[PDB]
Amino acid sequence: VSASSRWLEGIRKWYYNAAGFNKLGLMRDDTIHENDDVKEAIRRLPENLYNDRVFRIKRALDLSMRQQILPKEQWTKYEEDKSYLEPYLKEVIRERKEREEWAKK
Amino acid sequence: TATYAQALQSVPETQVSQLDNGLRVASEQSSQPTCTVGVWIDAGSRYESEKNNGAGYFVEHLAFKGTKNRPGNALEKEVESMGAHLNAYSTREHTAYYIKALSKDLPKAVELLADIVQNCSLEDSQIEKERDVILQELQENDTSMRDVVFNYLHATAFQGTPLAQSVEGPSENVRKLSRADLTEYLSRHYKAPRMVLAAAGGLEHRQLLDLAQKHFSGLSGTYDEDAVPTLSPCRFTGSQICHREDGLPLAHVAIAVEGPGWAHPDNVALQVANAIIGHYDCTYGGGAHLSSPLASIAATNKLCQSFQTFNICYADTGLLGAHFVCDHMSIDDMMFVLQGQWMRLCTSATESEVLRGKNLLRNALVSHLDGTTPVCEDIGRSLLTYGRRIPLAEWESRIAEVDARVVREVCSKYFYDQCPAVAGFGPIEQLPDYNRIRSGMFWLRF
Amino acid sequence: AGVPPHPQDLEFTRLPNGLVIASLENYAPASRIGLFIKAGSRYENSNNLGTSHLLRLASSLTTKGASSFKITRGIEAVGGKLSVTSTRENMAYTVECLRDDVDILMEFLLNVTTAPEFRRWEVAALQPQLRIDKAVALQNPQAHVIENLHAAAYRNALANSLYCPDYRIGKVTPVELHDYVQNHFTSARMALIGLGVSHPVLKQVAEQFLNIRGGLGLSGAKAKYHGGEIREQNGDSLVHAALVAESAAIGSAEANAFSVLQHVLGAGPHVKRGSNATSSLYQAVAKGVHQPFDVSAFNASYSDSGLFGFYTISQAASAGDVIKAAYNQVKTIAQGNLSNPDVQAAKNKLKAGYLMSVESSEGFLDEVGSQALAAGSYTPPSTVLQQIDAVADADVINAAKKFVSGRKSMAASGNLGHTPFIDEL
Amino acid sequence: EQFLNIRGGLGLSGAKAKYHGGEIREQNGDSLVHAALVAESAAIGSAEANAFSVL
Amino acid sequence: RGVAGALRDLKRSVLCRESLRGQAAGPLVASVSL
Amino acid sequence: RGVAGALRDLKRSVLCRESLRGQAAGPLVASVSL
Ligand SMILES: CCCCCC(=O)OC[C@H](COP(=O)([O-])OCCN)OC(=O)CCCCC
Repeated sequence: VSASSRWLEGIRKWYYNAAGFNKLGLMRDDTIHENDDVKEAIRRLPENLYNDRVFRIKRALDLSMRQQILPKEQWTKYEEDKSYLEPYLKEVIRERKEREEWAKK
Repeated sequence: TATYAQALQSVPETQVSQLDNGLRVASEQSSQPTCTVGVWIDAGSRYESEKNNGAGYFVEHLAFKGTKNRPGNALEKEVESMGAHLNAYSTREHTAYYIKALSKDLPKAVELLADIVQNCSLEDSQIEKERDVILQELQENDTSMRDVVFNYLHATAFQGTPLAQSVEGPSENVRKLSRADLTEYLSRHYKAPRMVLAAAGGLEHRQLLDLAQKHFSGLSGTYDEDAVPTLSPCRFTGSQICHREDGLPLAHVAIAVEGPGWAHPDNVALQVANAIIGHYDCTYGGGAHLSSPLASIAATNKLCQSFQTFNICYADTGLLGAHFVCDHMSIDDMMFVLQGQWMRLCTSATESEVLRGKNLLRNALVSHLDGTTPVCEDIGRSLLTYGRRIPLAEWESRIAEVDARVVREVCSKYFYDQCPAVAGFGPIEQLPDYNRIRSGMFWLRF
Repeated sequence: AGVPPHPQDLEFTRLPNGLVIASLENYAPASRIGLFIKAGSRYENSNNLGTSHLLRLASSLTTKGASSFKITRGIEAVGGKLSVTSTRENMAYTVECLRDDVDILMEFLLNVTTAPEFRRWEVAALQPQLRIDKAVALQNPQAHVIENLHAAAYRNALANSLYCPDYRIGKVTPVELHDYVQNHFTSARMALIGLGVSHPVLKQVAEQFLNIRGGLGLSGAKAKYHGGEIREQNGDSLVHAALVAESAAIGSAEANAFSVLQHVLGAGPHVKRGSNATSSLYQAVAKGVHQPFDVSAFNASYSDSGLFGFYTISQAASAGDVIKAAYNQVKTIAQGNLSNPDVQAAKNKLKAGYLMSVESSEGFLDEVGSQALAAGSYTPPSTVLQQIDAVADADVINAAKKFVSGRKSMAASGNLGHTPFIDEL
Repeated sequence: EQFLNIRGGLGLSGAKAKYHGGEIREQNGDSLVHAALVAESAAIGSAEANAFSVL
Repeated sequence: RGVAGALRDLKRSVLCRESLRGQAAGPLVASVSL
Repeated sequence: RGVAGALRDLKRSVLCRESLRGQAAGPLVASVSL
């Protein structure tokens, strides 16, 4: 399934580098907008993933202050970006939709 | 298989008979080795005047202390020896004495009850010993903020009427109640057409009637010429009583509007609405996910340690409302959320939550009449209030009639824009002003 | 004629995996189902103390088949109930509802007991409830004493508390809850009881969903009676004290003799505000003690041990007098001073008390579930009264002899300046 | 003599200390177990107390 | 509601001898619910 | 400063055998000051 799949993934990797959050050492889930679903998922993160999220964001804000980026060696590789928050967020959303479905009857 | 509705038909009919003197004899037969049998009397502190307000409770302290036939602890030894249990209680409208015993001991249990309610020997030496006991009980009851705040609610709600009085009476009454006051109370209220010999368990209604004509025929069924007591209606009063005592660690608050009474059909819909609001304790497991908005909000925000809704019924009146216990900085929020739910149900009750309240009441009704003693109480008390036993199939019919519209109409009739009675005890500086509470009983948006 | 129909008798089944099913169709408007599990606090050890308390508080946490929100709202929607009752030997997951909703609540019950997830964050938010739940229980002084009495009596297992030790609050892990369920909530340790349920349904449920293997053997390590004393100086208004000896395991004939001895000495009151005329302990203390007090025989029987004795409440200065008066009254019984009318009345109190304890569905269900795990059978009431009748007076005297001569365990709380030690009795 | 001439009060040593024997166990899950095991030995000032000190 | 049964907010005070009977314990049980 | 002597904020950890010697008690004393 290489022909058509790799072209789509090729455009996604293009956009990933164009977005440029990897240039500050960040991962995709570090950039999501914090709404109530996201605050709960972050709350549910285990100790290590929470502490890693804190330092990466702190390192990126420090760079943004200095208008700098990391050296190219330290950029977040597209293939190594871990969606550590997505599974927690999916459950938080699934729970809220259950409440909403019960609130309808 | 069997359905819920079919199970309601399988409940045995409660047989009812009346003696020549007027004593009503009622029973629900089961297949049990044990039973509960007792006498329910239509007497209580609402019938008592200010002079003798503590007599019925005083008589409760003397009922099991000796009779003319079995003096001293002779009665106490017979009950204990056959393994039976003798108990009693007094309310503002009803008095009850009942025995739990083996079914084989029903003939002796009935004999003892008749001996107690007729031939109670109120010996002077015993009256004086029970004097200091009751006074000590008054000191103990002062330490129960729940019992205190509910007596305060009656004191202000029915101010100036017999229902304002407590069951136990004032401290002064217990130190001057004479034997003549007690015998006058007994000979004036313990008449056969106001008593109900109720039973429940393994027993034939025939034998209960035989024991009734055997041990209760010797009872005065002929009232005095014009000394038949009649209950006057009790004026409800929108008012407030606040016992500020900051030395106590939690505030108790009781709020209520006037209810209709025992025999009003609207009680079924009112009990459904109270089931929607429900109750809460800090030891509940549900917490944030509880269905009741008041309960989930109280759990998530720690607004209280507990609350309960109630519908206390009397003859042609009652107290409909709630009571709660909370930290001194939470009284205002609990009052706000509580009243908001009353107004919400008056104006915006939905169908699904009403089915919830109906289901809770069905489970509450069936789960309560589970055992010989609760059924025996429902027999005796129902014959005083309703004049009959209301089968569970009838309660199901009244509950099924209830839908969202019925709750909105019934609740608005008793809650909306009505003056409540408020009772506060403890650290109640944050208890809202009465005008603000009264303003909480309507919505400007409606 | 309001004569009721013929009552159907209970049905009972032991599956080859050890599970026990017992149903009774009483055609009542409500149904009651309970899963009784040999998972009480005795099966904790010094490394996971309190794990069964937190487990008792976690029945509404998320499962694989039902979210936490759904368990609370689904049960409340049909007006049902979910409860978790726990002794030192058993945990009892019970569910109540009307007949037509048994399917709903059975599914919740199975998810709570066979598929809990123990989500890390849900468990963390529940930890403070241990402190609230413990604090509410321990405002009865009786709860302190009995918990200390068992800690002083035993070296292990039955020494464990029903409530989590304070040092463990916040420290119980989801792994410990998972491990506790996996090796204690197993078929050979379980009993599925149902009132207002058909036996084929329960048997179908048991074979389909309660075929859990693995785990641990039955009863774990044996309870080693030790003897000892724990004293809690707290300056309460009154002194509570309990003095016991090892008595007998439940199900043995010797245990009935202790039960009969309990009602000879005096177990509880029968008449409201009565003097307890036929209570031999109360009259013994009442002779030389005119201040307020209470005294009661204490009887606790378990799978592999038991505790018998008495419990006293008195003024702090009269504590020794009340205790010594109570202990001597038991000595006179051990010395053979016991009439036959005394034992016959005690059998009446005991036999009557047992029947009264099973007239409610709640009390009936607990008895059947308890018998299923303890005895592996159902013993009907008539046979229980038979076993009570078989108690001879000499059996009762011998039980009293066993208490007087046996190594004692004691617990007391209050101002203990006049509460004796064991060696002062 | 001026300020510490206080009379009244109680006798010396009050009530005598009655040795009992027993054990108190504190389950707290500390990293290490601390334990002390003793018997009644001797009052200070007696010759037997020096023997315990030497022991 | 949470239960502690053993018989076979300032709570309240027990003073007289009549109100003490029934209080002496007579095997603890702990029960929790919703 | 308040003292507790018996030898004849997370405090710290003792791990090795060398750092345990001297810790075993050897009659408690309590001292307070200004
Ligand atoms: C255009 C008008 C907007 C509504 C403002 C208003 O009426 O305020 C509410 C109060 C009366 O409501 P309440 O205090 O009984 O609370 C009822 C809550 N259920 O009225 C007052 O006395 C406040 C004085 C305002 C004068 C400017």
